[PDB]
Amino acid sequence: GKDTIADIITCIRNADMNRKGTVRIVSTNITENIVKILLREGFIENARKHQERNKYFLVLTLRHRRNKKGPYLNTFHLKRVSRPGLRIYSNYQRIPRILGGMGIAILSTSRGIMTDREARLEGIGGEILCYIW
Amino acid sequence: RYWNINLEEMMEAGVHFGHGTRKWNPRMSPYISAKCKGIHIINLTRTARFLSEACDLVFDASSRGKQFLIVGTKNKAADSVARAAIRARCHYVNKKWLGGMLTNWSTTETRLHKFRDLRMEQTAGRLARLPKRDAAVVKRQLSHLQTYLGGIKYMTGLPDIVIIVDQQEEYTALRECITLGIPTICLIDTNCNPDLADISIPANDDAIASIRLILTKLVFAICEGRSSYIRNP
Amino acid sequence: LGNDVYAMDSKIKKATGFGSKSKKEKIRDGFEENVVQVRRVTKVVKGGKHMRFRAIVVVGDKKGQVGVGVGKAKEVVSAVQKAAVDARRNIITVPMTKYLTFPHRNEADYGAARVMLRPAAPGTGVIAGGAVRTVLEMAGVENALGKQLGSNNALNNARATIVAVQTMRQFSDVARDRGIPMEELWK
Amino acid sequence: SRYRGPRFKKIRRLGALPGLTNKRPRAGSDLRNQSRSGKRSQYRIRLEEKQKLRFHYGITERQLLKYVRIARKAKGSTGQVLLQLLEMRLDNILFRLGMAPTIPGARQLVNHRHILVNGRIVDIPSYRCKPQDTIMARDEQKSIALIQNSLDLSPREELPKHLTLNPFPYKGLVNQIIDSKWVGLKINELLVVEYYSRQ
RNA sequence: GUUAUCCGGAAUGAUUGGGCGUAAAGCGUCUGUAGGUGGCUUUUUAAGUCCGCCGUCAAAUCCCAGGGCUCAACCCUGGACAG
Ligand SMILES: [Mg+2]
Ligand SMILES: [Mg+2]
Ligand SMILES: [Mg+2]
Ligand SMILES: [Mg+2]
Ligand SMILES: [Mg+2]
Ligand SMILES: [Mg+2]
Ligand SMILES: [Mg+2]
Ligand SMILES: [Mg+2]
Ligand SMILES: [Mg+2]
Ligand SMILES: [Mg+2]
Ligand SMILES: [Mg+2]
Ligand SMILES: [Mg+2]
Ligand SMILES: [Mg+2]
Ligand SMILES: [Mg+2]
Ligand SMILES: [Mg+2]
Ligand SMILES: [Mg+2]
Ligand SMILES: [Mg+2]
Ligand SMILES: [Mg+2]
Ligand SMILES: [Mg+2]
Ligand SMILES: [Mg+2]
Ligand SMILES: [Mg+2]
Ligand SMILES: [Mg+2]
Ligand SMILES: [Mg+2]
Ligand SMILES: [Mg+2]
Repeated sequence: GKDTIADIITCIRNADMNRKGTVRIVSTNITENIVKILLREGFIENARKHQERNKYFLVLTLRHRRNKKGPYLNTFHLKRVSRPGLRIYSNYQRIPRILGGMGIAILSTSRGIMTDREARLEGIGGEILCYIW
Repeated sequence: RYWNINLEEMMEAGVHFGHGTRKWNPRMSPYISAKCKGIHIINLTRTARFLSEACDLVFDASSRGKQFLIVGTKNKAADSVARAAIRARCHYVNKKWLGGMLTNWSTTETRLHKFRDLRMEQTAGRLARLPKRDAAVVKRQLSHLQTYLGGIKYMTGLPDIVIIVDQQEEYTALRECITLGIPTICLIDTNCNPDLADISIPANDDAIASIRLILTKLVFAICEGRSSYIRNP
Repeated sequence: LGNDVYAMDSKIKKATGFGSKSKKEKIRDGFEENVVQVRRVTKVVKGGKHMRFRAIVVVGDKKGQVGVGVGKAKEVVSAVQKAAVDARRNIITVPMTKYLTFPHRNEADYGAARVMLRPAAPGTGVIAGGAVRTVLEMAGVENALGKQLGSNNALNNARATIVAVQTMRQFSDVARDRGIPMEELWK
Repeated sequence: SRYRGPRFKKIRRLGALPGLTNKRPRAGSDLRNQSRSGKRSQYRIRLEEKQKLRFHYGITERQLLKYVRIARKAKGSTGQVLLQLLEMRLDNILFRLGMAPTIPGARQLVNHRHILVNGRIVDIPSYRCKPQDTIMARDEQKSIALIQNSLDLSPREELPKHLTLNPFPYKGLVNQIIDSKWVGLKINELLVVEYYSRQ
């Protein structure tokens, strides 16, 4: 648990590859925000919170299998960019865009977390958390 | 259109139970329901929706004029299939299933050519002019060709709908229809994976009663669909 | 019920003999076959070297429909032919853009062959290496960048290219998946 | 620096080349030996495309190359921009206005100072023509005579809509920049570009 | 055309961009000093990070836009992204 962000991302990727809709993730401001964003983008069905023994679990419903489990044309990819060993930052004009914009990029900036779209409207650069296909 | 199903009849014929919990495929864990005495109990509220959709597409496909196969190779399911197929006037496989029946058509059809020559031979009465070795040999040809080509011997052309009993033992049928672009409407017990069929109906394996229930429902759908394709063309 | 002899001779006359009927039907399929590679493979027997030809061949309409196929025979011609059929039954479709290029940038992996495709500006032509280039050219992609990294083997690179252009998502469909209007993702 | 070799030959191998020869080739008489290379390597195809281009316009390779660099520089579709550049050449606009028999003739004309661009004498073939430009004959007897007899005795009226011609003084006028459909040959520029990826 | 020199192709020293069960490659196994990374919540600060404005990073070169030697190479004016 040296990195929480990468961990969330990873659990998602694993549950996804295994064709399961439901994931338990540990909550945190970052986690919660990231998931919110993930919802307003439409990458994930629904999110909700649970509590036991002062632990918080966000469970995430995931988009249903593609017209069977066997014949899948599409998966859902996640990639950590800035990680504890190398922190990647970008100014306004270097802000990444994924596959011509089909995917998104998550930024942590002065005004909070957002997508690259929001950064382009508001004109801010910052730290790039991950890429999402 | 409606079909005949209720919780009470499916409770009657014994559809709701399946093989022991040592033997199960967790791939089926989403739509299973309970577990009793180390005997699994499969969800019937899913079973009714799948059986409804199955009889619906069976009705549309019968009405448009498409051709039907049915398959199970078991001991009881074979005696049930000859009669299911005669009652719906369809093509069947009960006895030993030959690899390549669907996928390799050309050689299967030449095998049918020579089986037809054999059917003309035997009724012509020209098997009485032969040495004893020749009649015993032509009778080997006959015995075999009847076993394998018995229920399909009417069909000319590639069958576009296939119906199947218990996909565990039926692997090659599933493979061949997966390959050729054919839909499979299949019976699932707790041991089988729900990849291999287009419409997979949760069902029972060991029971002759479940086989008869779901197969009579389906052959009734094919029968009313047979009235609708006797009308539409 | 009409007699069995006349109706079974009707299914015998409708399915034609392979010894009395010659074959060229293929240009009516609207396809073109392009031979990528011709190799002489060998099985060895107590007598000596038993020689065969392996042909790797792709088919396309140059209209956005393409496939790969592999075949084996004693003669160049026959293997070519088998390759043709195996390809035709294996065939798929490449997502295209109004300018005849790719939706986006993509990688692919098949065996030790890795393949890099990225969209281009109109008028750049197709720049790539043998397998990837023939596949893409036969698909009809007009402007494409590609480089095979990893291995050089023709066949694997072909299959990898197919894997690439198969996973390509066109914008309409990501709009439909995400559940968001096109113009919102455009920005 | 100019191609003085046999034309008909390059015509046979490459294809139909307007800027070279008006005489249609012989039946070809290669049907005796029936000698072929088998088929053509992709490379040979691309090479013959480029060769087509180059020999139609009378250009040297090293020249074509720098044209191509100019092309890759310009912002827009590469092959198209290239074809523009090749088609705005002076001896070429001279030819395509029918002021000349062929491109070698037009080159000869330009070279001997028989032409004027905006009342200024330009004797170099590769002069690049720009919009709103006057193509005139020099006012001397011989210049007029050449331009007249080569203009009138050739019946073709194809003039590709960016080119104006006026009757008595014979004032040619370049109106605008070429359109890709108005180009002077049948070529997939894509192929020439693909050949030049390696320079 | 040949030879020499350098970069390329070479993902063949790999940040972008590789590997280490059997192909070259996991110290024989631990304890631990420097060193690197390090869970959650609230506040602070503002070193990084981000945005705006200013100074400068000479002219020539490269990039864009015109102009001049008949064209081009070359020359001249004006201007700027980077960083
Ligand atoms: Mg900086
Ligand atoms: Mg074989
Ligand atoms: Mg690998
Ligand atoms: Mg390489
Ligand atoms: Mg010579
Ligand atoms: Mg290069
Ligand atoms: Mg030299
Ligand atoms: Mg290097
Ligand atoms: Mg080395
Ligand atoms: Mg290596
Ligand atoms: Mg060894
Ligand atoms: Mg070793
Ligand atoms: Mg060890
Ligand atoms: Mg060792
Ligand atoms: Mg040691
Ligand atoms: Mg230690
Ligand atoms: Mg320490
Ligand atoms: Mg610290
Ligand atoms: Mg932290
Ligand atoms: Mg300077
Ligand atoms: Mg300039
Ligand atoms: Mg000038
Ligand atoms: Mg300057
Ligand atoms: Mg600065």
